Amino acid sequence: MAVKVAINGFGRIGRLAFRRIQEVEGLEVVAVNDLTDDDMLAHLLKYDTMQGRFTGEVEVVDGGFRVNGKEVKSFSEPDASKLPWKDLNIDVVLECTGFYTDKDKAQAHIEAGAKKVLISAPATGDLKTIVFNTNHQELDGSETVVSGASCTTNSLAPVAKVLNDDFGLVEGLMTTIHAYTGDQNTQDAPHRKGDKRRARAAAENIIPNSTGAAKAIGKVIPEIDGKLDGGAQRVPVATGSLTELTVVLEKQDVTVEQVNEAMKNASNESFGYTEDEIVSSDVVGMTYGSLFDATQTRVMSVGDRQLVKVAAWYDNEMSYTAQLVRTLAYLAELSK
Amino acid sequence: AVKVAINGFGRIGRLAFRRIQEVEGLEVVAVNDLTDDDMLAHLLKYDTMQGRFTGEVEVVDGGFRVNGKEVKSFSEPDASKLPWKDLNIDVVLECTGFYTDKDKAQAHIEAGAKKVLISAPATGDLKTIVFNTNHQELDGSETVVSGASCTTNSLAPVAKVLNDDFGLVEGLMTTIHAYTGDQNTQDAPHRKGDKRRARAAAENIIPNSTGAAKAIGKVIPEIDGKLDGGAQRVPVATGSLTELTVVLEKQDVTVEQVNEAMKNASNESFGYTEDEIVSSDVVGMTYGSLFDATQTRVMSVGDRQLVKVAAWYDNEMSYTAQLVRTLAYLAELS
Ligand SMILES: NC(=O)c1ccc[n+]([C@@H]2O[C@H](COP(=O)([O-])OP(=O)(O)OC[C@H]3O[C@@H](n4cnc5c(N)ncnc54)[C@H](O)[C@@H]3O)[C@@H](O)[C@H]2O)c1
Ligand SMILES: NC(=O)c1ccc[n+]([C@@H]2O[C@H](COP(=O)([O-])OP(=O)(O)OC[C@H]3O[C@@H](n4cnc5c(N)ncnc54)[C@H](O)[C@@H]3O)[C@@H](O)[C@H]2O)c1
Repeated sequence: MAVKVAINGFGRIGRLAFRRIQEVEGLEVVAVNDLTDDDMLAHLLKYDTMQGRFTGEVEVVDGGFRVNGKEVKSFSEPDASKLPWKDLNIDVVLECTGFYTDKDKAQAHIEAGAKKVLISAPATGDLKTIVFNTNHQELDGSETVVSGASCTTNSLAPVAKVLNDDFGLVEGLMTTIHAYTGDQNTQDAPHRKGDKRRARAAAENIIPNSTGAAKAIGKVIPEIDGKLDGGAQRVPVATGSLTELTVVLEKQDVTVEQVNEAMKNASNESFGYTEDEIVSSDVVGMTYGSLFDATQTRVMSVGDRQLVKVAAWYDNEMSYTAQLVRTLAYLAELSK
Repeated sequence: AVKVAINGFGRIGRLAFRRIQEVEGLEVVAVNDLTDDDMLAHLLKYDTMQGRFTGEVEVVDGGFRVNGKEVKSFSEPDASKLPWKDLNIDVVLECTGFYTDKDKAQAHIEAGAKKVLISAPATGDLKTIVFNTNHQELDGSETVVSGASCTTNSLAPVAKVLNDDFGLVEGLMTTIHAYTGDQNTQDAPHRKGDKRRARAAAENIIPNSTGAAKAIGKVIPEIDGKLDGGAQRVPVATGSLTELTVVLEKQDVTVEQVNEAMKNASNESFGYTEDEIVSSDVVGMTYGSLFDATQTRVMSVGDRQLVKVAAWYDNEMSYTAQLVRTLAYLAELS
């Protein structure tokens, strides 16, 4: 009956993927895997610094833990191949560890016994990369492994599409003012990936860092492949981010009114429209994958030449999770 | 020595006092704010971001004493009622934020002082000065002057190199900027009705308007109307970054062309770095702007290109160094 989901890596996205699936019919989290015991998991689910107390009742039992009456088998196998997926009849695995961001790598879940895997990040290898309500239609059924893209890709894609579909994108650069993440250091320290900037203190700094989101957009919107590039500035807020896209268009004499009105026509559950003057903390916990802020739309014109600047908010945590669970639930209902 | 009185002993005003303590022929003789001397001495001694001031300070009669030199303290909202003639003030450093206009600032002149330098952008017919970019514009005849903003001082040199070497066509700007005293600590009604600055400064990415890029023709007249853009207020107490996305005239442009052209125009005001630095690495730097060469990025789709560069700046000290730099030159023309 219900689709059996296992969340591998019960961290920020795993825990939020969990909170989201409670209120989704025919989608059930039966298993959860991490590198810690049930006691820490139950607690980190109950309490969230940025997102707030879990609405239901998390209670810890033998093996796993019970949420609102139902039990969830918890594990701590670092080797995904060794997890009891076939025994549990797992239909889909939410790969949220950040260590299986490759088609061949994530195959360990399929080797373990899962039918499908969805990775909560951009992934190397031959697979579809799915931003929901932008290209979830390219999913047909045959898929064993799928990438849920990055948070920034989910914020960028729907604005990137409206821009090219309606105006004809010549080229563009993107910079995202981003909240800090787990991969960053609390203090000045040697970094695991050798990055000298993620090495720096996340909460006391403006930190530049590279992101694929812009350069990798061709995987999601093939028609604009290799028209966007750019990176990120990482700033001291614990969640919530903003994408800024500066573009050159084919249509001349483009006005500010046009750009905003075109975004409002393209608004769904995934791509929001706001004319209110909000800040990063106002989007904390929002379920829009991308929220177009109409007040930040700017157009430079020196004669018959234009530059078009736009901005979209995204709670890199919840915003992305909402999209991932959407992408997940769709992929699952595509199996019969 | 040139007699200087500081109006607005704030973040710019107090750091300006530290900056002048090492400029010979320039002596701070008076200071005016809205608080008592017991407080004025304490905030000089102690800085949160910048650090314990190196001289020694004492509270005295009618002022306070720094390294033996005595500074006169005053507290007059109406800058009109200040004894600038009594003290023979040559230049008033205006750092309150309330006299950011030519007709407004002509109060220090009425008071008795000869000149005024505004620590901010100012309305009215007056020269806006970024040091080492157009301070030569000042011939000495000026009665009131503007030292521009922090972002204008970060932008100006980067922009001049871009136009002069490759030809500026048009461009846009984002400045990831440190939060400032005009912002609120908690979500509260704003003095000027700004719904975004009305918000808790230290816990938000707050987008805000800025005239740094828009009014750049005031400093670089050849490129007027070509730049525009905004700011992003983020929870760092000091340190900021200007992001410029420009279209250029020259074709087939390489990143390595841009960096080399920027290393060539480097000086006391305009630094050049290839180290992968962050916000805090510029706290207290005396460069008005520091060009980060790691951040130069160039987009090319066929024959059409988009060039992006980023410049670091301590909005407090980078600006102050530039402001005091401008003060000395404006002073030696007397
Ligand atoms: N945090 C965000 O805003 C954001 C947004 C979108 C996508 N992502 C992506 O999601 C993934 C996870 O992100 P996060 O922020 O949740 O990080 P996180 O550190 O909170 O999550 C890592 C979790 O996985 C666990 N883990 C690590 N190795 C494991 C192993 N091999 N086996 C089982 N568990 C393991 C860790 O203990 C931790 O609980 C990354 O790929 C990241 O890029 C993050
Ligand atoms: N802080 C920055 O990074 C920055 C950078 C460049 C320029 N500026 C400009 O400098 C000016 C001051 O900035 P700040 O950050 O130092 O602000 P601040 O609040 O620290 O300084 C204001 C100071 O002026 C005093 N003051 C206010 N009204 C007064 C009155 N009329 N008479 C005498 N004193 C008065 C206040 O008590 C306070 O000490 C502003 O124009 C600002 O835009 C600020």
